[PDB]
Amino acid sequence: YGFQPTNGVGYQPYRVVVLSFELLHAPATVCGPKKSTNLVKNKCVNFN
Amino acid sequence: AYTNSFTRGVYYPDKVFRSSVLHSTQDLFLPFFSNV
Repeated sequence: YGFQPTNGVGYQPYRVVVLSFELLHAPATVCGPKKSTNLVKNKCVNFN
Repeated sequence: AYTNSFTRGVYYPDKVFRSSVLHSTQDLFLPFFSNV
């Protein structure tokens, strides 16, 4: 691709990142910033 | 020469646990009784 600063909208260069994500079929590696809590069992609870 | 694979070349399709279940899938696997 030729990219001069003169290029034009369609013509201009664009940087791209594809964040491909694997799925939760396997061990978890990278996580969202959430807090973590106690493991409390035997109680009915919402769980993540 | 040749030898027969019998059963081998099957692997866990995914990192998930399952028990007492007949689960079935399609993937790249060595065929049974294949001549190796």
